[PDB]
Amino acid sequence: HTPEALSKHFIPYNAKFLGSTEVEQPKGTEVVRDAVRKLKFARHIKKSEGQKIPKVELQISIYGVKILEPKTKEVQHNCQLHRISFCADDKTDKRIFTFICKDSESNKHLCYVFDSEKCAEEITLTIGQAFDLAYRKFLESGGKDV
Amino acid sequence: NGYENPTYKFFE
Repeated sequence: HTPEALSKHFIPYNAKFLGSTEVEQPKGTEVVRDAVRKLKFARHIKKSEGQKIPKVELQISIYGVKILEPKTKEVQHNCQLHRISFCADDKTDKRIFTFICKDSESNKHLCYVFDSEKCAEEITLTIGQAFDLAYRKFLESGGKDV
Repeated sequence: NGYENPTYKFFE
């Protein structure tokens, strides 16, 4: 969408949240594919336990990705954009998309995996655009701020 | 189709 929406507000999206899992690297196709597979395996196990995966709302902006409980609108994760190293869609499953965020708590890389019926590609592009705008602001401040 | 965040490296 426009700069202004990402820059001045946020873009909301609905998704299902398969979870997050620790990875060894901040990027890479293999890394994310191994994570998505791990979390698909876990989800399948959980479904055999009678569990649904949770629905979440994502708010994407130049400041980050907020993961909300969609009914309460209560923030469950705030992934500051400058701690997100990589975002990708899954070339062999349209609905899957992911990002890698370096954890506040632990120094570990966490890959967050999600499912969107219609918007996976669009969501991934939106986070890419956020990266682009935030980096341009960063350069224009001569490397400073937050 | 993936994107690296250029800003990341400077905040680590």
